[PDB]
Amino acid sequence: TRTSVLADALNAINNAEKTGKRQVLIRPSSKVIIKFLTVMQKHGYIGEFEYIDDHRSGKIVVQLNGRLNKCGVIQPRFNVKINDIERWTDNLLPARQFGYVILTTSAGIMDHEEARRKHVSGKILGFVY
Amino acid sequence: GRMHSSGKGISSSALPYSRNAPSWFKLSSDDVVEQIIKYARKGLTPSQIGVILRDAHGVSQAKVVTGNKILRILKSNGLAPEIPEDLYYLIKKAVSVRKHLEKNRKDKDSKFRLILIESRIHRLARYYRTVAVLPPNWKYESATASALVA
Amino acid sequence: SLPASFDLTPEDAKLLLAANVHLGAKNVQVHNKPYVYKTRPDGMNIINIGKTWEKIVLAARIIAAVPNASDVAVCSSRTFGQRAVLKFAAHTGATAIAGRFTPGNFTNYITRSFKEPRLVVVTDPRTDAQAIKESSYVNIPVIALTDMDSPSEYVDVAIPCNNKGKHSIGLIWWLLAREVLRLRGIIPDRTTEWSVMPDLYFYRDPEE
Amino acid sequence: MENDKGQLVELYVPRKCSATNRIIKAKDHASVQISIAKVDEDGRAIAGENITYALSGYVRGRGEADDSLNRLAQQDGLLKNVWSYSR
Amino acid sequence: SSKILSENPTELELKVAQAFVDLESQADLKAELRPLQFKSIKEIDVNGGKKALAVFVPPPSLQAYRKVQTRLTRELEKKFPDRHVVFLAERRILPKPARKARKQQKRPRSRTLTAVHDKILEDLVFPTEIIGKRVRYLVGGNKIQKVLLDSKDSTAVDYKLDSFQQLYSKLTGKQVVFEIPGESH
Amino acid sequence: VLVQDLLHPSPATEAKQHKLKTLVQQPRSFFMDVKCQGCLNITTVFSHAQTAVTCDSCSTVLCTPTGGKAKLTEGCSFRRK
RNA sequence: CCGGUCCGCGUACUGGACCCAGCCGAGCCUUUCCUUCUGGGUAGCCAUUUAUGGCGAACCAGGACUUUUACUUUGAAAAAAUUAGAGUGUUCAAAGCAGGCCUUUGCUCGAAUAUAUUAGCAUGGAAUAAUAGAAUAGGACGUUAUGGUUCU
Ligand SMILES: [Mg+2]
Ligand SMILES: [Mg+2]
Ligand SMILES: [Mg+2]
Ligand SMILES: [Mg+2]
Ligand SMILES: [Mg+2]
Ligand SMILES: [Mg+2]
Ligand SMILES: [Mg+2]
Ligand SMILES: [Mg+2]
Ligand SMILES: [Zn+2]
Repeated sequence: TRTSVLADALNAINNAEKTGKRQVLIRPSSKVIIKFLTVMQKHGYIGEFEYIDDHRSGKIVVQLNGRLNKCGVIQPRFNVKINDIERWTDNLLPARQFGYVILTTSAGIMDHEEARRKHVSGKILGFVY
Repeated sequence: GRMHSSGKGISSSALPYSRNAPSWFKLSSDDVVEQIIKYARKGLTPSQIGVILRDAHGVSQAKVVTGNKILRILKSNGLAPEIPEDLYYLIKKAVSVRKHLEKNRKDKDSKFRLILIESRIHRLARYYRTVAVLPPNWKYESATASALVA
Repeated sequence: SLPASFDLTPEDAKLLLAANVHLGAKNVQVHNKPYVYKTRPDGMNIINIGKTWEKIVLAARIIAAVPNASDVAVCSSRTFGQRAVLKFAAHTGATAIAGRFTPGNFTNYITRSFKEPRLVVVTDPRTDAQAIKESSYVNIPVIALTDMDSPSEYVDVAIPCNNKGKHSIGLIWWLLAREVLRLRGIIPDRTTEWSVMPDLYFYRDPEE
Repeated sequence: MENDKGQLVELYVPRKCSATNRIIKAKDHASVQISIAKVDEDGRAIAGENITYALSGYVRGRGEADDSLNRLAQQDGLLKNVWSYSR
Repeated sequence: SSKILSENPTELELKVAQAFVDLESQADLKAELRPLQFKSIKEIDVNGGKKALAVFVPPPSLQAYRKVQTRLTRELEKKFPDRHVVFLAERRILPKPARKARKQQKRPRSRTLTAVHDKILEDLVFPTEIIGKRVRYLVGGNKIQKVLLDSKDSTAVDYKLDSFQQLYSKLTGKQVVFEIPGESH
Repeated sequence: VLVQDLLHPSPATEAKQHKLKTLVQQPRSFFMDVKCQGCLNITTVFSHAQTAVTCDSCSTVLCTPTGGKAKLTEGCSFRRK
């Protein structure tokens, strides 16, 4: 069955971005997907996206601008200590100067740079660069 | 999809976006309830009452008019069947296959199908016990199944 | 945008339909779907010649941007288009490639007719596949006259027209030649009748 | 890319595809650079004055270059009602 | 003043109730204005010189108002010129419980903030029905709702909608845009 | 097609899609007011009816269920509600 | 923003930012409050009889209750030796925890600090993932609502 809606959403985004499409349709939606997309939009990796209410899980249409190399989930959402964040960014990110590891912390969903700023840690959720 | 097959069919109903009654609907939330109880006493299951309502009375959804689902209304008026309808039809089909099997002992296909139906009964009956629809000691017995549905 | 003088005039629209330019192939690929107006009940697809006209105007503007007129190469492997491309080269100063295209003309620099065009214009992507294929090796943009069944691979500017018509091929080439000269200023304005007749650029059988 | 003192230590800031924003590599020989002449109000092509677009070899290989130019030229006014956003 | 279900009604509430004891004069709509009551009349100023008038009604009393609301608004708009009249029900919003909060009764969904804002968004356009809602997430960070209305009974609201957007913004703080995709146009 | 308005599909192409494959799934069925030829009595009948609906006055079958839409009997005229 | 000085990009130091924006917080209001309980204690209410009528939140200190977790922050704890690591001319070094001062009837920096990690303890937060609740109501509030039956 459908075990991770975030993985389905990011896979659809990756396939549309790799094929040069400037828009992609995502089904189903969720809060985690929307907040993950907001982080990507905040750093400029995607453009405006639109939520469609169908009295169900929902749908999302994302506009792609060609700056996205790869976004992906980490399944399962491993527990990450603050001292372990450095090891994760080395394995997943192309360099030490750009790219973000997305975490779900009790302070909210945020990138690894923001997580160090507010000194919080949670479970790893995905990445984008 | 299709727990007990290789099928991947997607045919199903598609509820309209609107959750309100159509403007042309004139029956009250009561008249539907007495209609449901009238049909329930004729022996119809909740599926059949809903089929008759849209087919002959224009009741697109009982929920958008009355506010409650069909089984919820019967349970509120003491008209809920003891066995849930879908579990009843699985047991009735299993009864029919078992009755056919004792007269056709070489029908190995019916033996295979009987295992599927009965496996489907146990998964559903186990679920109904966790949600306290069936008693915790409720168990499906092949020997005494004919009593429950016949 | 564009002056209204560049709009499709009724005279040219009469020419396009009388030359059966609007008849597109029975089967249309997904990339040419926007150019189909409606399918005719026999099976033929009707080409939206309004879109055809604008691509012609767009295509002529790209040709005019090439400094050396000889650097534009016009190609035709079909026999129906060989006369059209030869006269286009004479009028515009372009380099015509009629008939067989020698493989290696763009990549093999020791061949006899080794050319380095800044732009390649093709009558049909299917029968001129070799000319189109080598252009994708040396960074040559391609303008192609495409039918509804013509492939769109490595084609930047597609002129939607009937590739399998004796008069369709000649008319489109004549229209490009007239517009290129109008932009160059050879034709004084967009209303002056051109001396050349679309009968010239038409293939003639050995009978005559 | 520049150092701490601000000097551009980068050689060869590369071009990007007009359709997909991909970087056009130095040996991508299927990539082209379309140059389209500007036309004055007299209907004449203006000499040495062009609208320019670049397409990566990937877009051209899929056959989407034609549909991308239809969209790109219509947004810049080079075309009217030939490309439709809604399909 | 018996029409008002609130202690110390304002002068505007009395004037509105004064209209309420005048529309039953014609017997076509009289058999139903005796039981009708309201709790408050919130009024805000919208652009263009108009003023939005919000009538707050007990939620159980909402379905009684819905039977005569189409007529009743038209004469109330006549009695009070340059006034846009809407009828809203005073739904209650229960805060989301904290993790350490002492256990209370399970909060019904009708009392949630999402449901109530969706509910007032439904009472705003009463004569028409919503056929679809979309939410844009702009690059700036702000979010804008879009509500699509049915063309049936559109003439009752087609000249307003702008009053609704500012009124919805006043009550919730979020931005919404109303569009009727299927007009004749 | 690399660029396309997914939020505003053409309503013509939107109608050719399967009923579950639209932006918002929507039934293509409807309800009808059926006039039998014998008498005049409004009877609301589902388009894809599974029941042999009979009008109240005379016990005459109005429609016969099929694989898809129900088939109205001769002399019966329908109007979509 | 005097970069004088400190000790020549220097530029550390730091009088002076006037803070652009940005970043880490904290409260208040939007239908959004530990139900409390006992004082302090009573100050302003409802001051018509007050800190002689009825503002316990007007902040503490002494009581009463509490859906269960998982997770993550911080803290105490996890012996010394070993490891990493600050200092120190064992003639260098491996080491060691020594040592240094004008030459001393004596003066005098030290012998740091990190890491431990599953389990247990205390703690901030409440995203994520579970869990319980109001359905034959045997449901919630009445702060001072009216009785009755028991029990301390
Ligand atoms: Mg940005
Ligand atoms: Mg590795
Ligand atoms: Mg980084
Ligand atoms: Mg990047
Ligand atoms: Mg499936
Ligand atoms: Mg299975
Ligand atoms: Mg189903
Ligand atoms: Mg009267
Ligand atoms: Zn009849």
